[PDB]
Amino acid sequence: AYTNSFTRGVYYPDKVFRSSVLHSTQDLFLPFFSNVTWFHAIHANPVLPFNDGVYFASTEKSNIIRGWIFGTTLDSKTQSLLIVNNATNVVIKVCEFQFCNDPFLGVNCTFEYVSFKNLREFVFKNIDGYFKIYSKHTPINLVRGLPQGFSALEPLVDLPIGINITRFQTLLALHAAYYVGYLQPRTFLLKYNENGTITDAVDCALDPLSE
Amino acid sequence: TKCTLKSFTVEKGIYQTSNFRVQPTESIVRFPNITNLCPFGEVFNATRFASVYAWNRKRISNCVADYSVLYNSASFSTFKCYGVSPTKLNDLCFTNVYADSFVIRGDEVRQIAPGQTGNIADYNYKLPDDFTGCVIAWNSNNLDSKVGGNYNYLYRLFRKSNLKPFERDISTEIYQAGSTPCNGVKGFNCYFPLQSYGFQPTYGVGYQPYRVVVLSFELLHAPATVCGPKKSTNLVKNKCVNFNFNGLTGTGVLTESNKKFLPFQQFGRDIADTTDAVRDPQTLEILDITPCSFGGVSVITPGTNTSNQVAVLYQGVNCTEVNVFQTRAGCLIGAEHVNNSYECDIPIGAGICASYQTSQSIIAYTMSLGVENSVAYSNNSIAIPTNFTISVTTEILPVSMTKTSVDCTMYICG
Amino acid sequence: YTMSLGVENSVAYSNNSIAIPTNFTISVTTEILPVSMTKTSVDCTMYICGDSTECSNLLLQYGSFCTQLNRALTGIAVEQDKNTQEVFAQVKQIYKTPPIKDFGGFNFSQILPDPSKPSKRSFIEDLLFNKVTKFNGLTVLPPLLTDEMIAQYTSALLAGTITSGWTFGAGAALQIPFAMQMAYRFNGIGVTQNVLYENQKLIANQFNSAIGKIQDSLSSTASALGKLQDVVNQNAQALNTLVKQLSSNFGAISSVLNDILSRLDKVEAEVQIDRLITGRLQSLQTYVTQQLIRAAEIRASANLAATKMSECVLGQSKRVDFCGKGYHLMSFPQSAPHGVVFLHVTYVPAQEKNFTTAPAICHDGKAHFPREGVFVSNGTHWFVTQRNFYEPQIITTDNTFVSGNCDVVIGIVNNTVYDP
Amino acid sequence: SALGKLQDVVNQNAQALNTLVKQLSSNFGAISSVLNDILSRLDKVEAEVQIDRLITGRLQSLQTYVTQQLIRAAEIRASANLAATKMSECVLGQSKRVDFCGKGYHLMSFPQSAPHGVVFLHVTYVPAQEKNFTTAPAICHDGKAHFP
Amino acid sequence: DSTECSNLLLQYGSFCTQLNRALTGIAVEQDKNTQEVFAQVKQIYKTPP
Ligand SMILES: *[C@@H]1O[C@H](CO)[C@@H](O)[C@H](O)[C@H]1NC(C)=O
Ligand SMILES: *[C@@H]1O[C@H](CO)[C@@H](O)[C@H](O)[C@H]1NC(C)=O
Ligand SMILES: *[C@@H]1O[C@H](CO)[C@@H](O)[C@H](O)[C@H]1NC(C)=O
Ligand SMILES: *[C@@H]1O[C@H](CO)[C@@H](O)[C@H](O)[C@H]1NC(C)=O
Ligand SMILES: *[C@@H]1O[C@H](CO)[C@@H](O)[C@H](O)[C@H]1NC(C)=O
Ligand SMILES: *[C@@H]1O[C@H](CO)[C@@H](O)[C@H](O)[C@H]1NC(C)=O
Ligand SMILES: *[C@@H]1O[C@H](CO)[C@@H](O)[C@H](O)[C@H]1NC(C)=O
Ligand SMILES: *[C@@H]1O[C@H](CO)[C@@H](O)[C@H](O)[C@H]1NC(C)=O
Ligand SMILES: *[C@@H]1O[C@H](CO)[C@@H](O)[C@H](O)[C@H]1NC(C)=O
Repeated sequence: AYTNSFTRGVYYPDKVFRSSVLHSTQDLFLPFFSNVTWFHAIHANPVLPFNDGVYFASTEKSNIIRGWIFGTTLDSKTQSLLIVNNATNVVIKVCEFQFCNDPFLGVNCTFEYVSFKNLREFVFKNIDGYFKIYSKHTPINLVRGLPQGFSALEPLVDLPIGINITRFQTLLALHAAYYVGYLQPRTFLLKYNENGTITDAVDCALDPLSE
Repeated sequence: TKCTLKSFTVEKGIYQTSNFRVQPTESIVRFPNITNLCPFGEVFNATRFASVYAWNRKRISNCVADYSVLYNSASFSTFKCYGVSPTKLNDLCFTNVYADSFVIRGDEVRQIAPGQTGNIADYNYKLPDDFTGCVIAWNSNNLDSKVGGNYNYLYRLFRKSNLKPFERDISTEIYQAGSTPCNGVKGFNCYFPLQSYGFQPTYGVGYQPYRVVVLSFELLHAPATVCGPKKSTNLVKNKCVNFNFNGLTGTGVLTESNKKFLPFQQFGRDIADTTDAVRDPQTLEILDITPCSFGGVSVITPGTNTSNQVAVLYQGVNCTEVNVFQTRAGCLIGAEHVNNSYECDIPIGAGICASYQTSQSIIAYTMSLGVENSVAYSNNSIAIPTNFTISVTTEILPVSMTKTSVDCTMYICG
Repeated sequence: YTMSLGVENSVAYSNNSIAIPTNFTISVTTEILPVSMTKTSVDCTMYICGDSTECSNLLLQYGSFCTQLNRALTGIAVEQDKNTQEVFAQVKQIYKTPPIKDFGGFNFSQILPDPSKPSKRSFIEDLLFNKVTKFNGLTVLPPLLTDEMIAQYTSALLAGTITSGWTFGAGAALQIPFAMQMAYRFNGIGVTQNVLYENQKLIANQFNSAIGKIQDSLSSTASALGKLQDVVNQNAQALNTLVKQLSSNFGAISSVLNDILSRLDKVEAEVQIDRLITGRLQSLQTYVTQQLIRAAEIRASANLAATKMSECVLGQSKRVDFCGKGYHLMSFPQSAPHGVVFLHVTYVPAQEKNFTTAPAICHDGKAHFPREGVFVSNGTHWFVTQRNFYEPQIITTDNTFVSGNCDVVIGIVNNTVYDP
Repeated sequence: SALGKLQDVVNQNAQALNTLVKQLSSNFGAISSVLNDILSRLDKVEAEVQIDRLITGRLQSLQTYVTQQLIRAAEIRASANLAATKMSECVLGQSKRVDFCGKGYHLMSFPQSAPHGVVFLHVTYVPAQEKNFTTAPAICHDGKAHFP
Repeated sequence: DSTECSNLLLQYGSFCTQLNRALTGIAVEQDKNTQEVFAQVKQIYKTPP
């Protein structure tokens, strides 16, 4: 099943303060007003492609999604990035430590790290084998679809793991829904206000008026 | 002024000589509050590295090192750098360094350079075209070469596709190019994916083994974690200084500010794409890197045929920030302010003009637009002239400038 | 769609028909001209090298480029004041208004200075100021004449025009009653001066309404300032482009000059920095060349504005369409940011009527021609009128002159000429 | 110093050529400013690197001169068309155009030649001794209005 | 139409947009010149038969 990206999937392209400027950059972004997938957060959590990078979101009552796996095979035949939450930290491993092959839990050490109503949004991209994570959380204003209006995702993590990725999957803690779309190389115009803050954007390739 | 104009005579005028800048009183060094020694010396003493298709990496962070001894050291048979000079490394800091290492024949050490191609660069260890880093290597024939051959070092001879920059790929899957089915064994057009160097002590100095280390530097928007062997100063504020934040360097006032850097932001920029502010990595405060508080200097003078006396306008500078007068154009020094107004002699700006007047001094005044007159108008009165004067007015116009010609071959070459 | 060139009109020509206007409208067509663009200066050593001594000693190897670019912008900057003098400072005395406004019903209070303002612009000058909207060795310099001075020259030129006609543009200003001044403006366009005095209330009410429309036009129509706002936008866009070129690599490894100096060493640093110097210098030559060309455009506009000041304001111009459309009566200058605005008052004829006409009238064998004016008939009565407003006189030996016998003229008509 | 508008044409072009000659003293990043040094110190393959820096600099310097002469010649042409208009209207005529043919009411003009230009002696009538009179727009006689 | 050249040309920055702008400003001005010379008449008059 499908829905639409609207203005979502914007994030700060670097840790630099710019202010009172309509700055521009070319980077991976989620294309504006583009078609994206939607799923229930149950059982409906299959293997997916990753492509160059992912926009992920989920609408959840008490956070039911508690991890993700990224890699070529996702199956502990080779090191594959496992991202997890333990209710006090984010926990990250690349190990052949196999989670349930039916992808939920009812409640090799070559790299490791530790730090509907809730909408969580995440953006993921891999550059030089390093994995970069951006995110934002909000209360919902729509019960099933994605929010139409603007918000910029914040930087969370950048880990120099050195790993190839082509696929991913999401993992559930049980006794909600999620959305997936892919980034493309795009030129964007970014509305930095006085407060160091991107307040709006234009996807320059969206339409002839955007050009 | 005489030097700006390249002459000993200066006519009555205002001349744009120079530019006032508040000078850097002292240098200021702001590395992170870190100690420890980086493990490069551990890598330089390792018992072996991996076969090059499986090349090792060590991440370097939270530490300092002296690089200057390394390119002087008799321990190394080759040292190179790209995007950095080895001479400059002791002055720098990095967000990370990665030391990448392997053993290969000396004839293949040439592939450890930016944007290369061939079986190492394509199928074992790719460096990008714009690689910022250094390379260290030593002939290891004394450690790594043996009678009949040391076969324990190998390289990928073949792959289906070329590696991305820093892609690591350890699986030795058979190189089936032809119809000959792989089935986990060698065949014609289905070759073994590796080869062994088999290093023998009879090998020539290029075909001999070399141990290699690649120093992959990065300095990012994210702050430094690695540095050269230089200590921080304490901070200085609201005075001009020659600053150094992790190698981000220049001349300027470290101005106290409330510039609203979001919690993740580390540096800020002017629209020229040059730094206007930084977070101090020890104080964790948003220092605006104000420049030398600059302002153009303009020199007001009567002709040197009249006097050596002179006045100075610091354009856009306030007189508290450089007799003295605050014009709207900038601070004016050496000119006597006057409440009378006169015809404009030397123009300054914003309605001010200056002149040489009484014992003489340069005066400065708001210019007079003309003699004030009220016309004696009323609804039934007319003035009619009873007489005339025949004026003769001289009007002067240019018509034709000098007909030059320049022969471009005789000018450029001759 | 294919654009239309205008409404199509078959003019009713025939060999003995003339149309004469029976009425007029005093139009007040506004015109706007640029006079002086933003003065700038560039300290090229600071722009190119930003106090790097290493870069500054490289820039010495190029010689006179930095001084001749600073010279070219200095030549443009001085000329901006020369334009601003030549347009406004055409009168050597500062004329001031009488206290009491006995101008025969014309209401200049909306275009004369207003004492209520903190800076004493007129009302219409203040609308023109509301309708119009650097850090790297680049600088902006203030003009020599401030807006508080230009607003006095656009008072002196205006109070001269109102109290004294042409005369302040030729000798000492001579007082003349404003209704009589308009009588000599009208007599300058072939309308006989009694057409003013017999209609003075109508002319005052048309003029006061035509001034009132300009306040409503400028209040609603911010696009009316197009020429002046574009001269601001062109200079702002040129400086933003010259600043943003500091970010360009020009084939160096980085555009932050301190990267090359803090990462390479002096042998390689010169090879990289000479790319930035060549690229930033080619960027600054490109800006200064466009400012020299743009200064010639604003100078051509300032010479035109200075000529319209001398002809339309300080006098009355016989030059068709030069001082606004219609027949020119009079013009009032008003100041605006980087420019000048003229309110050209023009007599436009209206309410035509058709008449039968003849080039000559045959009396007792003599051919009579009109002394000034045209012969016309309603169909049976014959009359003579001035050409530009229907005013039928009886035909006489005074308002006509004889030449030759009735045979020679084509289309002459037989009618009796009266002799007083 | 009345002849500033003519003398400045001579001074601007003299300052432009003297600046264009001084540019041959620049190194432009070559090992010497003087091209016979480069040919007498270096072999062909090295000399053709050093000379290419000089050619790049000297050619950029000569394009900078010719571009500013094109601009300056357009400025002089706008003055030559103005002078040709004053010759036609002021000398060969009488001008009705206020403050074009000199200040005052224009009568007549005489052209006089000068180096690089022309000087007009405009002859103008200026009214010069006022009296203040009572006035009226019309005179009433036998109930009829008379106008002058 | 070499992309290999175009990616070097981008390093020279905004020279290319201001060249396309300068020729655009001249090109629009040629329409305005042809407008101001000929379109001085407000209605299309035509002669008698
Ligand atoms: C000049 O600078 C001082 C601060 O040093 C400030 O108080 C004053 O207002 C300034 N005056 C002007 C005209 O800028
Ligand atoms: C100038 O005028 C001000 C009053 O406006 C006065 O305070 C000042 O003393 C005067 N200075 C001179 C030299 O007259
Ligand atoms: C006009 O002025 C001259 C002096 O310029 C004087 O000699 C002459 O008498 C005056 N004429 C009259 C009519 O007053
Ligand atoms: C002339 O036009 C005005 C327009 O307001 C009108 O009031 C006036 O009556 C007209 N004159 C005649 C004679 O119709
Ligand atoms: C002139 O026009 C203004 C328009 O606001 C009006 O207030 C003023 O009373 C008028 N003055 C005269 C003398 O008619
Ligand atoms: C004048 O006469 C012609 C022909 O009858 C007619 O077309 C035109 O409208 C008339 N003009 C006026 C002002 O009545
Ligand atoms: C005007 O035209 C008519 C035909 O329409 C002709 O008979 C007449 O003679 C002409 N009159 C003149 C003065 O040419
Ligand atoms: C005009 O009058 C004369 C004298 O009466 C006569 O000969 C002539 O025929 C008349 N012309 C016309 C057009 O009737
Ligand atoms: C006569 O008019 C002049 C200005 O033209 C003026 O200076 C003078 O005061 C007037 N005389 C009287 C008595 O008003």
